[PDB]
Amino acid sequence: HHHHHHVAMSFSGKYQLQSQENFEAFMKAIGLPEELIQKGKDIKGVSEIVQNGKHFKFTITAGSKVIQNEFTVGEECELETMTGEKVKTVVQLEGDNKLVTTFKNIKSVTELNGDIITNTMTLGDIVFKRISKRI
Ligand SMILES: CC(C)(Sc1ccc(CCN(CCCCC2CCCCC2)C(=O)NC2CCCCC2)cc1)C(=O)O
Repeated sequence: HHHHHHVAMSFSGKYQLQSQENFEAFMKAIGLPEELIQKGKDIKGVSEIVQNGKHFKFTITAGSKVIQNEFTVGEECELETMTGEKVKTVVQLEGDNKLVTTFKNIKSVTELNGDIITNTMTLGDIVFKRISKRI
């Protein structure tokens, strides 16, 4: 029962929305329309995470709209948000299945734990959480 062995972890896989904290507080603060907020907590969207050595891909799926972003780890690359805001940043791995990135005042800390994703964002005095699980 349960057999695995590897040095690093595989980001490659698809994950569905499970749970969330400070979603409305964060979304109202970044200035999202209340339609995208009511559908965003009511409907469970889908996520995908893809790793290609130094390259990295991420698919966001919020009910029907799909956003695809690409970046290269340790190199300056431009990332699109849910509203279409394109912002230059770099993403670093801490060697522990966890990617960290910062734009201005929004502190992203991603974490992968096998079949579970844990995403923790912090914009100023607001602290948004997202949890997803493998499909
Ligand atoms: C159901 C759905 C629609 S799925 C969904 C939606 C949004 C997120 C973002 C959260 N985020 C924080 C950081 C937010 C900025 C991020 C930059 C690159 C990709 C776009 C946004 C993030 O993914 N960080 C890193 C990023 C690329 C490298 C590894 C992960 C994640 C899943 C929902 O959650 O509503």
